[PDB]
Amino acid sequence: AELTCTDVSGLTAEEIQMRESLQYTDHSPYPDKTCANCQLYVPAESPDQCGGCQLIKGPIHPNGYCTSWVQKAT
Ligand code: SF4
Repeated sequence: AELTCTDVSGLTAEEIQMRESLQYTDHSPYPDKTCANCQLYVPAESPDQCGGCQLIKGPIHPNGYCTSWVQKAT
């Protein structure tokens, strides 16, 4: 199975609510906007693990997205 980053069981209800507010998804709807090209992403320690985010808590997929995506590209 591919890497999934939707296990929110270590988060508080309020932290989950923020993630939902921002429409976090593992599968970005946009070809050109993913967590991996967002300024707030923190890459994983292995490509076989989820990364993280400075803005929302919990596991974060590099192919994912939320509506607060902050462009890296100059
Ligand atoms: S701010 Fe949103 S798009 Fe950027 S890394 Fe975090 S979850 Fe992904």
